[PDB]
Amino acid sequence: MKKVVTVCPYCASGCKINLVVDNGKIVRAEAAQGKTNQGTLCLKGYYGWDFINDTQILTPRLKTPMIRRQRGGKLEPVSWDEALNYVAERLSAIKEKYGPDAIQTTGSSRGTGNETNYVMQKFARAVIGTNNVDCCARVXHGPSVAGLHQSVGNGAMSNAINEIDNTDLVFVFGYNPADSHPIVANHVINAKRNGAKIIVCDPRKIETARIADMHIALKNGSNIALLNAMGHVIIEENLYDKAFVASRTEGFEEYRKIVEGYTPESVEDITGVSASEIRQAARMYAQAKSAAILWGMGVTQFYQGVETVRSLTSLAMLTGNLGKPHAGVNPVRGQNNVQGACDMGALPDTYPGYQYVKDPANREKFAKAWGVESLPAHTGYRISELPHRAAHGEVRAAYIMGEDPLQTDAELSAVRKAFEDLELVIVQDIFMTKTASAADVILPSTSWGEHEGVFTAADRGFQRFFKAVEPKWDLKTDWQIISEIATRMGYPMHYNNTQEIWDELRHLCPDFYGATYEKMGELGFIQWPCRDTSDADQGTSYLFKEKFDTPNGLAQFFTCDWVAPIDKLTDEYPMVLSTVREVGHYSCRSMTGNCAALAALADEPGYAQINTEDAKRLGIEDEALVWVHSRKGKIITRAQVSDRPNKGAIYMTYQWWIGACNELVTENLSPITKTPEYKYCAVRVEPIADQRAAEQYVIDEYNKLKTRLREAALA
Ligand SMILES: Nc1nc2c(c(=O)[nH]1)N[C@H]1C(S)=C(S)[C@@H](COP(=O)(O)OP(=O)(O)OC[C@H]3O[C@@H](n4cnc5c(=O)[nH]c(N)nc54)[C@H](O)[C@@H]3O)O[C@H]1N2
Ligand SMILES: Nc1nc2c(c(=O)[nH]1)N[C@H]1C(S)=C(S)[C@@H](COP(=O)(O)OP(=O)(O)OC[C@H]3O[C@@H](n4cnc5c(=O)[nH]c(N)nc54)[C@H](O)[C@@H]3O)O[C@H]1N2
Ligand code: SF4
Ligand SMILES: [Mo+6]
Repeated sequence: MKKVVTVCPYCASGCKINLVVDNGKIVRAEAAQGKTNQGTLCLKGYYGWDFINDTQILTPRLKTPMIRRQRGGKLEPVSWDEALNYVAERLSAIKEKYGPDAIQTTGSSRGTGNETNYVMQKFARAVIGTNNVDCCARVXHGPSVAGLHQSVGNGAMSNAINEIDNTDLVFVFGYNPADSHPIVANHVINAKRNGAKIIVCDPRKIETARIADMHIALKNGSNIALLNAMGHVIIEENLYDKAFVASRTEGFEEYRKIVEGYTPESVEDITGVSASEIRQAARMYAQAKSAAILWGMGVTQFYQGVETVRSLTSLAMLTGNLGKPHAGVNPVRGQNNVQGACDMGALPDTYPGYQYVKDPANREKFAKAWGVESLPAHTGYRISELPHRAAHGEVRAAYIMGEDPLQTDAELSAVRKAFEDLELVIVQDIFMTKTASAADVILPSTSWGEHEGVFTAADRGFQRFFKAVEPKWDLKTDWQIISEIATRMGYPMHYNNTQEIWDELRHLCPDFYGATYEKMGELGFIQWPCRDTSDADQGTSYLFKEKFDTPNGLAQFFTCDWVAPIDKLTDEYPMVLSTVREVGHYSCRSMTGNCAALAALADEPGYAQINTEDAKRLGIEDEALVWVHSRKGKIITRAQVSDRPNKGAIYMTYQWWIGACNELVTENLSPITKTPEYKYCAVRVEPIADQRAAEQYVIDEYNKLKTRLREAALA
C-alpha cells in the first residue's frame, strides 16, 4: 500500500494531496503538507478523485479513439493508427490547401500539466506553422493579463498566496474566495485572524462578506463608478503615496482629472452605495500599511473589464501597495493549471516563458531549437473567435484539447453551428462530454492520476504531480498523441517522459530554468522567475521589487468613464442574471459530476439564486422548477429563494448540463482580450404551475442526454 503525491486538479489553490494506492487502484485522497494548503483540503480535493475509475454516473470515460466518417452521424471506434493518420492526413491536407492558419488548436488548463501545453504550442508553431494556440485564459483572466500587462508589466498575481496572511487589509473585489479557492479563503481568514481588515465589494452577500468589516454591495455592473469614486477620495483627502507615485508611476495627472469628476456623491445611484461607505472604504484601503487586492470574475467577465483591472491596479499604484510583501495586485487565476498553460505559451501571442512571437530574437531562438526555418510572427486566432472564423471560412479545423466549449462557451447555440461550420473537429479528452460527442474524430488521453508533470498554482508557483496508477485502457498522454501526429506529418517528435519536455522548456525559458524537477520535488512550490538551478534560488515571491517590467520601469496609471453592461433591464426583465460557479462542483462537472460523493450533493438542473423580499412578489418559492428566458434562449432551473442574492439580480452557474446557463448568455466579447460578459445577462424568471410535469421534464431531458452521450462512448 503506498502514497503518491499530487496537486489538486480542481482550483488554482495548488493543494498538495497524498493519493493512497493499494494494489493497482487509487484508494483514498488525503491532504499533504503542501505550501498553500498545509494538510488541508476541501470537499472536492478530498472526494473528487473517483472519476478516474469510470463510474459512468454522468459520462463514461473515453476508451477508444473514434471517427465520424459521415456528417449524418455515427461516431464508431477506430484504432490509433487509423485515427492518428486521419488527423495527420486531414490537417496536412487542410494546411496545404489553405495555409497553416486555417487550423486552430487549444491547450488545456486541467489535468495534463505544463509539459503538454508546451508540446501543443510547439506543434502548432513548428509543425503546423501557426500561432493559433489559445487556452481558457481567454474566457477567464485574459482581461487581467492585458490590463496588468500594460499597467505594471506582468499579468500574474503580484504577490504570493502565502503572503496574504500578513497584509493589513484584504481588499476582496468581485471574487468569492470562500467557494472558488477555499485554501485561498483560509489564507484570507488567517490575515483577519492576524488583525488584518477585510473589505468585500460584491453585489451578493457571499460567504466572505460575513467576516468583512465592510461589505460594499455595488449594483451589478457599476465597478468603475465605484472605483473612480475611491480614487477621487484618495486624492481629495491627500491619502495617496506621493513619493511612490512620483518615483515609480507614470500618468498620474491624466488619472487625477477623471476622478475629480467622480465624487462619492455623483456615484450614489449608479453604485447603489452611499458616498460615505465609498469614503470610508477608500480611506480604509489607503490607510493600511500594506493592503492587497484580490479580485476575480466579478471584474474580468464584463466587457469594460480590462479597464476595471487597470483601474484597480491604479488604486494600488496610488497607495504604494506594490513592490512589497503582503500587498500587490492579485488576480487569483481560476483553474488548477490555467496559469500553467499560459506559462507554456498556450496563448496566440507568446512562446512559453512569456517570450512573444513578435520579437525577432525569440523567434530566432525557438526556430533554431525546433530546427525550423521560420516560426510565424503574427498573432494567432483566439479560441473565443472560433465561431466567427469558422463561419467566415477563415478557420477549417480545430484541434480542441481538454475543453468543453459546447457547455462552457457563451452562447452555446453559436458554438454548435461553429462545430457545424468546421471541416474537421478533433477533441482530445478524457470524458464523453457534450463537446466530444459533437466531434469528427475523438482521441482519448490519460487522466490526472494516470500520468505526471508540473502545474502552476494561482500565484505562479510551480509544483510537481506524480503518476499514481495505470490507465485501464490503451490511452496516450496528451503529449504522446500530439507527438505522434507531428511525426506523421513529417516533423519528428517523441518524448520518453515529461521531464524531457520540462528541460527543453527550461532551456528556452530563462525564467523557468532554475525550476528544476529536482527542485520542485514532492512538496516544493517554486514560483517563477527562477533563473538559476542553484538551490539558493528558491523562486520569486512578489514582483516589481526594483522596477516594474514596463518598457521604462514605471507603473502606468489608468481609468476611464463607467459604461453599463450591454443588455438593458426593461420593465419585463428588470432581472439581472449573473452567472457564477458553485462549490462541490467544478466547471464542466465532467470530473466532479462523475464523483460518487460530490454527485450526491448536487445533480440536475441546478439552482437559480432568487431574492427573498422580491421572490414573495414573483410567485416563486424555494425548490420550485422555474424558467429563464433570453434573446439567446430559455433555460429550466430550480429556484432557491434566500436573502443572499441582491434584490434585482439572480444567480446561476455553468456546471449544469440540463439547465445550461450558457444557453442564455450572449457573448459580449471584450474588444481587447475577446472575453465574454458572463456576469451580466438580461433574463426573465417565470414560474411553473404544473411542477410534477416539470420534475419529469428535468428527468426525461437528463436521461436523454445521459443515454445519448453513453451510446456514443460505449458503441
Ligand atoms: N467550486 C468551484 N470552484 C471554482 C470553480 C468552479 O467551477 N467551482 N471554477 C474555478 C474557475 S475556472 C475560476 S476562474 C474561479 C472564479 O472564482 P471567482 O473569481 O469567485 O468567480 P465568480 O464566482 O464567477 O464571481 C466572483 C464574484 O463576482 C461577483 N460580481 C458580479 N457582478 C459584479 C460586479 O459588477 N462587481 C463586482 N465587484 N463583483 C461582481 C459575483 O457576485 C461573484 O461573487 O473559480 C474557480 N474555482
Ligand atoms: N456562464 C458562465 N460560463 C462560464 C464561466 C462563467 O463564469 N459563467 N466561466 C468561464 C471560465 S473562467 C472557465 S475557466 C470555463 C471553464 O471551461 P472548460 O473548458 O469547460 O473547462 P473544464 O470544464 O475543466 O474542461 C476540461 C475538459 O478537459 C477534460 N480533461 C481533464 N483532464 C484532461 C487531460 O488530462 N487530458 C484531456 N485531454 N482532457 C482532460 C475534462 O474531461 C473536460 O472535458 O468556463 C467558462 N464559462
Ligand atoms: S479544489 Fe482547490 S482548495 Fe479544494 S482541495 Fe483542490 S486545490 Fe485545494
Ligand atoms: Mo476560469
